[PDB]
Amino acid sequence: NRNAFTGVSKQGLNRWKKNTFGMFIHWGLYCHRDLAGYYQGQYYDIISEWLPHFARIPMRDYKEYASDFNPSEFDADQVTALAKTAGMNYMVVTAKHHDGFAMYHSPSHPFNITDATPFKRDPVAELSQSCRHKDLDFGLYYSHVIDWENENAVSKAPNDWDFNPDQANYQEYWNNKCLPQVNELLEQYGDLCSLWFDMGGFDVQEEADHVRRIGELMALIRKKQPDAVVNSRVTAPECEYQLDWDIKTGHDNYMEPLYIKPYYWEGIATSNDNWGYSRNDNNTKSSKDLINQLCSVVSRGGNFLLNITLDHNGRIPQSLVRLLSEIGQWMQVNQEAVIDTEATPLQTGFNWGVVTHRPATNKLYLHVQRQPEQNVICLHSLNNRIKQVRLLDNQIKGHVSYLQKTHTDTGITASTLNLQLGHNYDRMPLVIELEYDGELDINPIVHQDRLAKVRLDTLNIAHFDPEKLTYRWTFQIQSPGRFALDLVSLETMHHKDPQWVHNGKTGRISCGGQSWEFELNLDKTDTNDAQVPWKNIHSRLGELHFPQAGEYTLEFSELPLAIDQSEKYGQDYINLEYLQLGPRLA
Repeated sequence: NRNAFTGVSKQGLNRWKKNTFGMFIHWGLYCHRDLAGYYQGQYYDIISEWLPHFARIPMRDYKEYASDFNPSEFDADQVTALAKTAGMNYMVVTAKHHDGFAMYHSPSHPFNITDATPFKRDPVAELSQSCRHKDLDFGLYYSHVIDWENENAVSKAPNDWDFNPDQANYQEYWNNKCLPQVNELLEQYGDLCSLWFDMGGFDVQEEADHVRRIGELMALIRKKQPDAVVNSRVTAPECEYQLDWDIKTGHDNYMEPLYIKPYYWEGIATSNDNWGYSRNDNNTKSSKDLINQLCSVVSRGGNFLLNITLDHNGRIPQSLVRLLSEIGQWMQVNQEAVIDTEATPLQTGFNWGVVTHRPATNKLYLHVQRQPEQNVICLHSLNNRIKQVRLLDNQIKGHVSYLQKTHTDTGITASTLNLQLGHNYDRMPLVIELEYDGELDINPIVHQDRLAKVRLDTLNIAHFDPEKLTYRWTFQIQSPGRFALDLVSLETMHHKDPQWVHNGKTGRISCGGQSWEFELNLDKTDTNDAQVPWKNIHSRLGELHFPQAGEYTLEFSELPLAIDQSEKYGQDYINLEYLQLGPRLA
């Protein structure tokens, strides 16, 4: 029902689609030399942004930190150059977070970095100016619902240490601080690619009041920044159908199921365990992991935002300069396989990586994230002739050979790529560009591969009914026998303590006239190339007998599987990566 609202301009949405990959910046007073996850010399296990709320810092005391906040080495050109180095095409910056501190010159409010600190500079102005000079699209985040500085801004996370939530008049916060500050953002910094919001569901006012205010907010944004993309976290999921917005937001860090969503969305990741600068955080993610997550999101049809920060001196931490420089060196070679590409059209995933699509030039990009088993990639859904394959990176030593065989009995084309190379997937993934002849022609088949394996995943599923808890795949066996059946499911729970929560759960398999109950056990752990740090857990369910070649149907039942949407914390649904049939000693 997006067509029922004004919406972003066509040219604004097309700019966002082409851009693909962006930077997020969380930076504020919470990055102070004496804060950044510490308070009064004590470490708190909390993201920096939430330390004022977790440690209940009286605002009279919190505001005193502004008096010696001077990030004197801040350099907007250094920040935008690092975004461009990384191969990012847009940046979104926190103008005001939950702490209520404006990281820009706010005429309406004195609690702002230009007026209240010895910095005496507007970093949002400097970044917007640098972005204009370097043709990088520039957007802003504003914490519209949560504000711990304003005595009226009551929410589900109230400042109940300085103020009494019962005495709040939310409309006064809204008229006196929220709307004047949003107007400043819409007027002071030129054309905005994005206006970004979160915690829309933390509004404790009546639904009708929320809907009226968000409607008015959105109308103001379309009027003053008609080309700006807005995310649905501006509200709660149950009010999305009532309100204007352009795109959704995926989980923080946790990878969406392999499923093409019927809406536009960004995935979003941290570069470490925190958002804004956290003094003790030495858990910097690898370039390899974040490239794999970028490619995995674009294979699903999403945009992707990677968050960075700056320390209290206004320096980008060296580990994040190194990280984005390493991503950049990869993007310089491989960006055409990621930026402005479409989601996989193959109607199946693969254990070895993911696929993106450039239909205008008849290209499929195979993102090889781990060594394919025996150096072979098997396709059965591609009907087109392959004109050629090439490594995008001409410094990789070796060659990709391929065969295509059209089986005259089934009409199925078996395409087999043979990787003759010696690449270290631990350092970075590699891209094979496959050019196909004619308009892309795919048949949604699930087929046993060269190594006698069948992958059943969230993309190639035939039928699912979350009410009846039934999940069905139909697939072709070319090599009969007795094969092991494994469920590969994900860890969940918080990124600093990932856990697999499904021990002892019972369900059923039915296939090829065989039917039995299994009990899930943690049989094996493995890295999941698209997730950090959540791992794959393998549970051996049992054995299926395929006495001859032909078509079989397998039904998983009596246990819920997350197919088209997943939860990070709730434990009723099992987050499916895939079910595998294969050689019982592989």
